Amino acid sequence: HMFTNVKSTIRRVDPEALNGRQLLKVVYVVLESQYQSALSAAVRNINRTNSSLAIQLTGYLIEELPENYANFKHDVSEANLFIASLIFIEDLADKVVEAVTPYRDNLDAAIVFPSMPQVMRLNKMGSFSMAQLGFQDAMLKLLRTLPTVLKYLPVEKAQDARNFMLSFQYWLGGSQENLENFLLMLTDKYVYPDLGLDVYPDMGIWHPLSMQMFENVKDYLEWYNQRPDISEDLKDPLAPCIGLIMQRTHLVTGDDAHYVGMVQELEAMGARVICVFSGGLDFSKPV
Amino acid sequence: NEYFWDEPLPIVDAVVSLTGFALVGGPARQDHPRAIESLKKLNRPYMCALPLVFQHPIQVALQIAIPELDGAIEPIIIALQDRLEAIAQRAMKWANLRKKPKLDKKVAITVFSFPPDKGNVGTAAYLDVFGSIYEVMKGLQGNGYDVQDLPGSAKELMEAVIHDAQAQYNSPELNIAHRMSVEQYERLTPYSVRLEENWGKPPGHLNSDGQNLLIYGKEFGNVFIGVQPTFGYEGDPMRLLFSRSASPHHGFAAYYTYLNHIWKADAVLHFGTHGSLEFLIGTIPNLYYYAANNPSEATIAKRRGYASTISYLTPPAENAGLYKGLQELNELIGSYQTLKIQIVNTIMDQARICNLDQDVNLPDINAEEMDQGQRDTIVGSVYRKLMEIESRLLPCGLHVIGQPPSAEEAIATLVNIASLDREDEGIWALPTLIAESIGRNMEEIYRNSDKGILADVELLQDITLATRAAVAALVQEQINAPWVKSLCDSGYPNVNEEKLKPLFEYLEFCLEQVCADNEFGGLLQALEGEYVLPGPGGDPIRNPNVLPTGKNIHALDPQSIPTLAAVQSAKVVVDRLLERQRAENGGNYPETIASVLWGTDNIKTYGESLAQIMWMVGAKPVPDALGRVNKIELVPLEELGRPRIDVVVNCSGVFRDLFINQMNLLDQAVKLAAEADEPLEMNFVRKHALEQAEEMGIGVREAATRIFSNASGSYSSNVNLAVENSSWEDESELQEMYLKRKSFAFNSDNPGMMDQNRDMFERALKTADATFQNLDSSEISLTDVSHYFDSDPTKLISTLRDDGKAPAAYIADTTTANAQVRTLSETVRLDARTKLLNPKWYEGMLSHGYEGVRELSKRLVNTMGWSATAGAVDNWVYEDANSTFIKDEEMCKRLMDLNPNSFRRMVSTLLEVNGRGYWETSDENLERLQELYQEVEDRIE
Repeated sequence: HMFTNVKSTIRRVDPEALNGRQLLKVVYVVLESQYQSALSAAVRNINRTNSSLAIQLTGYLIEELPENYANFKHDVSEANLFIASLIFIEDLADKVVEAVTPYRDNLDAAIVFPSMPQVMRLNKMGSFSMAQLGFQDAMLKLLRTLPTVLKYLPVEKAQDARNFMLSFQYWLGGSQENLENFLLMLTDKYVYPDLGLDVYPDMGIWHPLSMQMFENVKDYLEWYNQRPDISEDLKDPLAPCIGLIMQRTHLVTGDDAHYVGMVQELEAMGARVICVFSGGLDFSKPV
Repeated sequence: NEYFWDEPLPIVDAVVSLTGFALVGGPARQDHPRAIESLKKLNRPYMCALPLVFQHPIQVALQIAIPELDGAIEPIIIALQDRLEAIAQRAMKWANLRKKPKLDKKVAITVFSFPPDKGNVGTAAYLDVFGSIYEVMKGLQGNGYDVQDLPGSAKELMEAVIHDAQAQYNSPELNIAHRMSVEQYERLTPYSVRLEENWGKPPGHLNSDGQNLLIYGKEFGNVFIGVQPTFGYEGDPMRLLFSRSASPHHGFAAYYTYLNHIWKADAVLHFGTHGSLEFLIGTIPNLYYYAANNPSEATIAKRRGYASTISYLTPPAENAGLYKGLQELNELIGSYQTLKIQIVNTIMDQARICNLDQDVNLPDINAEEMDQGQRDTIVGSVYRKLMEIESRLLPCGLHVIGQPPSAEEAIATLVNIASLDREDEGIWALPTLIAESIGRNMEEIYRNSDKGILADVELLQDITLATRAAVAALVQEQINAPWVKSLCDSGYPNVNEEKLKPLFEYLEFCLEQVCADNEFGGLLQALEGEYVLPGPGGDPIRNPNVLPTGKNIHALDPQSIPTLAAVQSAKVVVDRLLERQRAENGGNYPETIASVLWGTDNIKTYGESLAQIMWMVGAKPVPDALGRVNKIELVPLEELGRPRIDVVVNCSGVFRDLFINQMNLLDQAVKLAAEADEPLEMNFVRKHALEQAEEMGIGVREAATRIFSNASGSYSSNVNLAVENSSWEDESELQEMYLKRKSFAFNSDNPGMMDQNRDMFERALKTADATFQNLDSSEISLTDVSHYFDSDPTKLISTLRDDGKAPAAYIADTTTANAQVRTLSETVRLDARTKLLNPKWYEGMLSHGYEGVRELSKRLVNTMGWSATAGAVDNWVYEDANSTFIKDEEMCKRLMDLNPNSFRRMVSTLLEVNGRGYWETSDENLERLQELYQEVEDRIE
């Protein structure tokens, strides 16, 4: 209900003035009205602040797809990015794949979040698709499965799968800045690599399944023991614990696929992991 | 700490940061105390220049505010030359303040607008100018500066600068310190030619003479007291509404040429008396004595005058008290009590005599046919209005720099400090504790006191007196070097003594800061080439951290507001505003409210008035993890409990300069509201925007443009200038100028482009049902400055509306724990009763002599402004003003002798309000005024 949920009459967000900036075109089809507003807010903010990038955003709720569907096919055809989430309607879903599949090569990226498997097969990020894989709980299911996939892939394809995991984590975050990083990450790595689109402590503790860095052991272990996706054996103080040392730069870049695979492998073997990083060259400090 | 030192000693005379960041940053949140501690040890002039200079108005506004918290001086405001030379030369001159011996230092001190004639009155400085200058001169002399021929007194000082100021035997004439020729002028000032567009070739009427340009002032050794009578100027702002642009006359430019290239001053001291209407000073270090209660205008000086803004306390505030008819009524109400019919009839009669019938509902019904409550609530409501007048805490006098208040004359300031809850420091207000001791809520008493409930109105006064006696007990005991005994002697022995402890521990700490004498110390450190401690503005009562004074004051991080407390306090005010609007006009909600946003009160309250507007539209600020407020969201109608209300927001130029990021947030919220998929009867923003979009042929979002201000670089609607120059024919002129100057629309989808949109401005204003502003403080109130009426669209909306209906006008006051949403007229009456027409107030002012009369006319001129912009001044205000100041022959003579120029202003003002139809009075009064104008005209001319 509109009385208890703020809804918007606006489907389309255009930049006021393109200027000398590159134009990213995004098309979404979604169920949750909250992600509609969050995407729009993220796009309007980027358009008013970024001096080298502007974004055009067109979207529809799944039911709205009948006039709108004609514009949908056309918007998809010109789109750099296609996004879909929570699409569970038989004829509606089929209409989506029919409109996307022709331009699946034209799209720099196609990101489908937990929907009908027919829609899920539209996923394409670089070399990564819904192949190579070996409500809120459904997103955690797929999320935690992604690190387990990395090892069976070559390095370059592993990073694509990681970028997928990364954009997935941003989405679940759902904040305006989360979605901003989402779009900017997708743009820098798959749409305009030469645009140079580019809070982190000097040193700290990192885990791929955590969106925040930890600046002390206490906070980290506290978070570690609250994890529902790990065996109780991992939380036991008598469990084998391996420390990993890595460069901070690969974490701030997002090129950490092999780091993520290393963490997953150790955990899979029943080892608790403590990954430290530093931006400097004295790694004795984190140790 | 490593490379600027060697007990080691500093190897640097001045520091210029080019980083643009806080001295001590991190990931994230700047650390200012650790930066201040470091910069104090080094003890050098700290200057910062943003790297943006060497090449998004929001990015600039956010960045520039940070080094100011470090106490930084800004040496900067197609080739690199001018910027590089500007920073280098100012760094040198600042450094030269250390390398140069104390007996060779030349300190210039410029005074603005003497004698006080026309033009803009300026700000509410509350400064005894010549009294303060005199203290500065003696302080310099008694510290090792070459002050030759130091006059015997402050009166003797003014006499030396303004010959025959009081116009006893000859006409007032300014001391000419120098006569530079046209040759010397055009040679030393390269920009002289650019001024010839409005003033022609030098010299040209202003500051003549006729062949030479006049440099008014007088030298006293190595200290020069100069005078800038006119900027160039106010003087009919209608002359600048078209092709003509603003430029200072040759005389004004010639003055700073004298200080730069002839007298060769090493430092210049200004006074923050004319604020934003002040903007040639050069590369010489620029010092200001700015009021501590005015951080907003202090930062404009920082950013437009390369200034270091040392603060001074405003005069020790006193309770306004009651007088004459108001006193007799207080005594009448006083009993009652023991007399408990006939008295209520006479209480109602005297209340009508005091014109309080327009502040409290006084029926034509006799008391004999009323209930017990109907009589209790009548006398209770009249009484609460009397106590509002009596307890209003405001300065009654001028401040002399270097002369702090005594412990005695600080109790009133202290009692209000004690009347405010403070979760961190973690103490409660005395009234709440006293109220808790008898099982009561202090705000339940407040709310009941507003309703006129005698039992609660009296209880409020009792708790007030108990508080007003307990704090004085702590002060008295401090003097001879007890407050619990006072609470028992007041009748509250069950007060939590555990909580009494940190409260009075806090109050005693505050007392030392109020009475601290660091004001002249700050000037010395600046002149010595040392590092002056930075501090926050502005309101000492709400934030005692503003004390002690003598610091280089700043505003705040524009991303730190609104605070959670601010947004909560804002909802209360809005709910109060809407309740009062529904009643007496509905009870329908208004569809559109026109508001003004000032930077000053938003600094002092941490974004309350700002947060009010967000709440009106049904939106909330969203702080990030770091606590930065840079996002905004709509709130569901379920949470709002009422329709979203349309807004027209008039942001001052100063607000635009300091808080453009908040304008960005507001515009986002308003447009979100207009796009909301909600029924039109629930969303007045969308209701109007849809209609406007069709009629204008645009989109809903563009039609939802509601955030306006002056064009960049401009300030005020210039209505204040026109009122201060009497240079307008009718109200339509003023309103025309308002629509021209104030219709620049902010665009959150294109922040750099603020274009004029008079069409939108009018369409939005047409829908306004109410007008709304927030009162800054009691010191800066509706009649103390001219800016309030300058931004007031009340009458404008009347002429814009098709039905010609005048909007209801309201003014919110949150300066005490008892938040009030008064009407505009109610507030104007409150100003009149507590300041202009109050013996305690005007006698206090007059006890300073010459400059005291200036304060009187200021309050009167601003009152006239309200007649022109809103017609919110009751006739008895002018009639009583004319009574006490002009009919009294004794007072009339006292005024004219003390200050001919300011007295002349009072006369013409009273003469003007009648001439334009705002004041109706007997011809005997008009004849006397008309004569007195001539008598004083002859004395001066």
